[PDB]
Amino acid sequence: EWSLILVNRQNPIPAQYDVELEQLSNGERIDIRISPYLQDLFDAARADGVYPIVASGYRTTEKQQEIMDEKVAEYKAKGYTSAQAKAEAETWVAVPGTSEHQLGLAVDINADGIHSTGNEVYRWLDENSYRFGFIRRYPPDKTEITGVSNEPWHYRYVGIEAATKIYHQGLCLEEYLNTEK
Ligand SMILES: [Zn+2]
Repeated sequence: EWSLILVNRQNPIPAQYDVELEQLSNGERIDIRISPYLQDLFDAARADGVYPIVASGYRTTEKQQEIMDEKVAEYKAKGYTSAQAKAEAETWVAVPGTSEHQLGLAVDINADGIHSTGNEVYRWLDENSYRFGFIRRYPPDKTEITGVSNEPWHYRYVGIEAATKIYHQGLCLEEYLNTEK
């Protein structure tokens, strides 16, 4: 199924992967197929007094490289050699071609700041996102399977059916897909 595509360090985005993008009010772009589900999610959060924003949706190859390089630089400044910094940065930011952001199926969701804090939004997403087809992609108890640190902002659309099962069983996407055989 299209919404269950696996992208990670071992599963690059296919060459010639087509995505039709829609622009949100803030200029971030998403796969048009997830648009109503993301809108429903945001509508529900706001009905609960929780006010999120899409900090980052779709990214081009060059954008992903720039974000990765900026993370490498942050490590270099904290006392890592370039090689150490690259390896450490990858636990947060994927090498170009291996980010879900390049699918259009992932959004980094933050708080608006003024009505909600980060932790309020992250908590609401953790407890509710699956009802709209999104999963907390990189949970803190699955870093040894996903290869990614706790990123409570990063939500991936898989569809309501899969998201609900993933949530109830406490899985990451890799486990879910493996268990489907
Ligand atoms: Zn992200």
